[PDB]
Amino acid sequence: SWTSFVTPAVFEGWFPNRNPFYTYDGLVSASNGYPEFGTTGSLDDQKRELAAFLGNINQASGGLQFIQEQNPSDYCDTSSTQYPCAAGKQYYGRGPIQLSWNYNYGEAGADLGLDLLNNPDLVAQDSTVAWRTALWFWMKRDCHGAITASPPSFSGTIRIINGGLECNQPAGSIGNMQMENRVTYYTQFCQTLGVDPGTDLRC
Ligand SMILES: CC(=O)N[C@@H]1[C@@H](O)[C@H](O[C@@H]2O[C@H](CO)[C@@H](O[C@@H]3O[C@H](CO)[C@@H](O[C@@H]4O[C@H](CO)[C@@H](O)[C@H](O)[C@H]4NC(C)=O)[C@H](O)[C@H]3NC(C)=O)[C@H](O)[C@H]2NC(C)=O)[C@@H](CO)O[C@H]1O
Repeated sequence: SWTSFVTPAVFEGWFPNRNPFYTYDGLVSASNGYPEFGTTGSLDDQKRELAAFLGNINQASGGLQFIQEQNPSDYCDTSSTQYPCAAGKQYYGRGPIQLSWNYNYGEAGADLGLDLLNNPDLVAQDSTVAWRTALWFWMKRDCHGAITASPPSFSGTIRIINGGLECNQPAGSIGNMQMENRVTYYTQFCQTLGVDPGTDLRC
């Protein structure tokens, strides 16, 4: 199990100022529904996966300090018709991965058997839902495949999560700085775990 190397102590050291909504036990329990997460490839692939998932989360959530996007749009994309927006509801970032947009809440809701499309606030109000959405995105959108491949691709995870805004950005621009922070956190977490992060890092 990945919990053999990401212990409670490792997690707490990485996220010492987390909002109490987010717990190690919550992550562990939710991860049980994604048995391939953190158990795919070599031990070093498992370590890179955890570092990549949690490094991206560190960026998105501000060290797990935030549940909701700070100072958010309602993130209703009316061109995206498969998952209809609910009147008055807002699809701004929520949970560890800052799940955003009707299309993501809708697809996650369908896959998870949860009322996320009509009640997106569940992601900020139920920590089991919050962790499940982060793992859902990681697995369904195939950040998992990017990082656990030989060779690993951390850059691929950034592209999938927020590539339009963070990849292919001028050096030093806000999106580029966000991207570089993800890389910094990933590499720091890899250092904790004693694993080489690989070379395919930035986008
Ligand atoms: C310089 C620096 O690093 N500053 C930090 C702040 O960036 C940070 O605030 C958080 O910032 C991130 C951007 O890095 C922001 O991320 C939002 O994340 C969601 C989820 O990934 C994105 O949604 C994606 O949208 C695309 C389409 O554009 C979809 O294709 C994709 O499916 C979506 N992904 C998911 C998982 O749903 C948003 O696009 C993205 N927003 C922007 C503007 O880039 C977070 O919401 C910010 N977090 C908070 C809590 O507000 C801040 C955190 O405290 O810390 C600074 O240091």
